[PDB]
Amino acid sequence: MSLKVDGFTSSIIFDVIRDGLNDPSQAKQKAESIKKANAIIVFNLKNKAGKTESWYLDLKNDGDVGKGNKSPKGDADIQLTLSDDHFQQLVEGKANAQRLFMTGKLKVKGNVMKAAAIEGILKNAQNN
Amino acid sequence: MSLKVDGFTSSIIFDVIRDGLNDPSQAKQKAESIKKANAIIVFNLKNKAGKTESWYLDLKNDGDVGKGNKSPKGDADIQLTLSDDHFQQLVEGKANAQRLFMTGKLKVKGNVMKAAAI
Repeated sequence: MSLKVDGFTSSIIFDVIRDGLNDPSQAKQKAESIKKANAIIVFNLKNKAGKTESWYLDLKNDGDVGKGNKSPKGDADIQLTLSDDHFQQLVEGKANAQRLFMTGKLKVKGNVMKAAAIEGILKNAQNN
Repeated sequence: MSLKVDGFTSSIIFDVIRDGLNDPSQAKQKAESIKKANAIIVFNLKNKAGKTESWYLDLKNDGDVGKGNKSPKGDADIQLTLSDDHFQQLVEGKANAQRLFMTGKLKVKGNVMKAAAI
């Protein structure tokens, strides 16, 4: 879709990530991020209105970003649940995923060692 | 036991790993990392102040993380020595383990036999 959603200020970030990942001129890093991450990662964002919106970052099959809590090409390997404000802090680099986890701000389903690597995964994903 | 130690910026990952491994809602994630990894791994971290701290990751018995260079159920199978900065890079996804290895930044002592699966 156009991945931005009302009520989730950080959600424009998924539009940027999709564009950078899908850029035909980045075929190499896409293939490199798929071989390193080797996971479907779902983000369940929670806003200060009480709502839940989800997005998926398929870095195990062909390299897709989209709306929803399930990739159409598989089921999630990792689920990250956190507030819209904390996700935006994490992308801006003013919050650390491992500290967010330890203080109860980020919940993780699946392999925690790939969640720990999320902001590394997020850089090399769309880094044009 | 908060396993992180002052002076080792990366060591929070041992708290992260313990919580994620011991999470009761992840009984099956736990059960597979014990079933495939099938080793006790010790991390010997070195900081730029010259100190050494170690942690163990028992992933072949029931799956515990703790402080020190010796696991209480059976003892260490493979030992990894690296700096605090490089380990933090490795954990955060900004460095590759086998390239830390081929450049001498990461040292591997012990059994290749357990080491291959991690």
